[PDB]
Amino acid sequence: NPVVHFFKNIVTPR
Amino acid sequence: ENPVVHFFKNIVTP
Amino acid sequence: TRPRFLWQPKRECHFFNGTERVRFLDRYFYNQEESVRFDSDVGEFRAVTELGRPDAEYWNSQKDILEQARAAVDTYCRHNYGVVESFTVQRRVQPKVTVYPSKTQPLQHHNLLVCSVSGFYPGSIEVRWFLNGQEEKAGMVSTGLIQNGDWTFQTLVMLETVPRSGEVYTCQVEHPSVTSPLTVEWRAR
Amino acid sequence: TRPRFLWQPKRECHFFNGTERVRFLDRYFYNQEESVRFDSDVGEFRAVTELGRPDAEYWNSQKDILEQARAAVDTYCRHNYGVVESFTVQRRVQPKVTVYPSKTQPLQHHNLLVCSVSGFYPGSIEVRWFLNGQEEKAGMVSTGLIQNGDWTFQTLVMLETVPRSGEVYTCQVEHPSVTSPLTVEWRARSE
Amino acid sequence: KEEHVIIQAEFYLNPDQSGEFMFDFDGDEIFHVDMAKKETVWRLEEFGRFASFEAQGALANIAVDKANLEIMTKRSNYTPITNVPPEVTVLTNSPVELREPNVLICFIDKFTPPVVNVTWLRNGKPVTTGVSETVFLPREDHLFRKFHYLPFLPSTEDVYDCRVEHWGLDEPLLKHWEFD
Amino acid sequence: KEEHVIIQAEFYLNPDQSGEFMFDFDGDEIFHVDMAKKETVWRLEEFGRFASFEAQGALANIAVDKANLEIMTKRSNYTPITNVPPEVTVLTNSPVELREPNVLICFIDKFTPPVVNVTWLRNGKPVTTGVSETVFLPREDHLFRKFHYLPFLPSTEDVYDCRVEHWGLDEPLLKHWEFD
Ligand SMILES: *[C@@H]1O[C@H](CO)[C@@H](O)[C@H](O)[C@H]1NC(C)=O
Ligand SMILES: *[C@@H]1O[C@H](CO)[C@@H](O)[C@H](O)[C@H]1NC(C)=O
Repeated sequence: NPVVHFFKNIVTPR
Repeated sequence: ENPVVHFFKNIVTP
Repeated sequence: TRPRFLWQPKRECHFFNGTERVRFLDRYFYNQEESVRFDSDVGEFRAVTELGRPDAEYWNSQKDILEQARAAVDTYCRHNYGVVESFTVQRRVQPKVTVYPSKTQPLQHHNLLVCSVSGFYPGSIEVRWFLNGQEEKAGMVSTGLIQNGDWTFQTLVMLETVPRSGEVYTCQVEHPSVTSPLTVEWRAR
Repeated sequence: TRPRFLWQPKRECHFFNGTERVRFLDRYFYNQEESVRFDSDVGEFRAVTELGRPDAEYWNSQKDILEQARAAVDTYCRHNYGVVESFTVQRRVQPKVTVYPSKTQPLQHHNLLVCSVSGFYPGSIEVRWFLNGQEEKAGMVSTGLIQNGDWTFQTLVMLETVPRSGEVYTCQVEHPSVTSPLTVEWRARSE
Repeated sequence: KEEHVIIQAEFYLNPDQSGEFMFDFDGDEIFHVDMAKKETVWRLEEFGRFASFEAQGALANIAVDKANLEIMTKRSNYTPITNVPPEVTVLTNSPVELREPNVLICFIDKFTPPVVNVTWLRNGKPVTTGVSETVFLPREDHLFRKFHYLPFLPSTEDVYDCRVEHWGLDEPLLKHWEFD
Repeated sequence: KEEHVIIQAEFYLNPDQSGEFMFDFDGDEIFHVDMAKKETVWRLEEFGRFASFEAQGALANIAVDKANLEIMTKRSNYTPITNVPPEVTVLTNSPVELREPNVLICFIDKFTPPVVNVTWLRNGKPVTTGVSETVFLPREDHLFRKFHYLPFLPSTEDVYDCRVEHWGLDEPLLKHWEFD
């Protein structure tokens, strides 16, 4: 039904 | 004085 | 046993006055040290511990990651609240009040009267004790709010009394799931 | 009420195998965030949070503070350990044992046998329960070590039973302050 | 002051190689994604009739975590987490009435890392009948919370114990419960 | 493993302008310096007959603390501490037995900042006869600990309560105790 939005993860230069 | 306990002395930053 | 390493990303939305005011917080924890975070109220990432400096500096350099984060308050926080407001913000379950003394002692000795409030939701609540219509403001020992973990709460509030014939005690509960306060009495047997 | 601000300098000496190995830690806490620290195992100050950056960099510049800090393991830690070891590391206080059943009922019903150990030091201790000379390995609920704040500890260990006539339960406690373990029994009596 | 808080919490832990994804509202779990069954799990089935969530997003977000942990680990120079033992406490859902159904709750609080063994004991014997549990819920102090439930029938003849095992504990901690 | 730990902890708190200096061995306080009477105070009398400490060093070190707090404060941009409420619990020294002296202990745990008001209440009335307390002991998590003692004579006619007030508390917390 209505949708829950998740916060997309991103990597990190190492 | 009995044997004495040494304390770590403090001094500051400007 | 070998040592462990824990990475924990936590995004939290805080709401004031419905959704008139929202605050987003992108937090990151390494083991037990938060290393870097974005606070909508600030506008950019900040390193809490030197460990996050590399990321705070980088993520701050890229515009898309900054815009993504700055819009979060709307595109994420506000959206989601509207998606669950029905079964969370508006969820209401009525308390179940029971009054009883602990220890069945003869009259005129010291006693402890228990007001067991259970099964409710939300957790906001107000329990008060009265003796013959007059509010007792002292001698109350409470357990505080207890989260049962299944979307209901419970709490106990006791009053120390020295019961005398014909005294009538009353536990009055107040909760958003009830228009007029619930009450349950106990008469000095 | 106005807001509060807390500055908390903490110096800790960790000893291993006596004084065979020591480690010093000069810690500094602002409110609830450690800001900067010195670890003898590293040799120099480091900033834990960006707040400590200024001092960690500064203090490292003055080769006079580094000396104080690097030598502390001897001039401070080991010294003090010698000054107190007699009344701390060597401290020994005998436990006081008492055995009793919570719930005074008629025999033959489930009960809880409590063994209370109080007033001992140091904290290392072993409590065991026996029924008719055989050690019971299940049904024991302990409260764990409780520090009374006055240089003594206490603990309680309960055993879950269903006492019957002629049964004798013994609580046995092992502690450095006692050469041969302590035991106190309780003869299954219907009360 | 604030009115409500929604938190999207997740985590990855090595060497265990175990992760988790979940949403929390004012302290309660709305849902969490099952890593092995790759499907979203609501906390109360009703919730599922109002909202929805694509389980895939979670599984993906977890992989990015496994990767960033391996980076932060090295960057931390391999300093590990220090065990913090749990605060167990056993409770009862609703007040107790002999022979009328109820539920024993085992509250394991303020601990880390998120790895714990819990066993229900009835008269010394383990029990599995209808027992259930929740995933690791987060806390403000970067620590964890968890609940274990055991449905039972109150009586004067039984005693119960929740047995908790955690790396920050010297040995198994038992929490006792018995009708009084 | 780790055998022992000695800790020299101190602190300064503004606005209150209150400080503290003490030594800790494996959790127990060895001594602390009385900021007002300017004299070192041994936790246990006997201790004094074994070592010594020049109270002056402490008062000097505190002065430096007051200064550094005023710097760190400004440098912090004036962000204050967030109150953390205590975990009160009342206990008894040794097992209770009718008509044999004893002592009630009031454990005030895991709280901050180091300010707390404690009152012993017997049958609702405050009590000062022989009560004693400890300074603020430190804890790993940068929080505090504290103990309050009340010698008393076991009886079935009385009831006690430890009343604790802390800024992180919504209101007075009462811990009850009574022989039965
Ligand atoms: C849980 O039990 C298993 C099996 O004995 C063991 O491998 C593991 O170490 C235990 N976990 C904890 C936290 O004690
Ligand atoms: C301690 O008591 C004083 C006097 O009642 C009061 O001003 C203060 O708010 C109390 N402190 C706390 C933390 O409750």
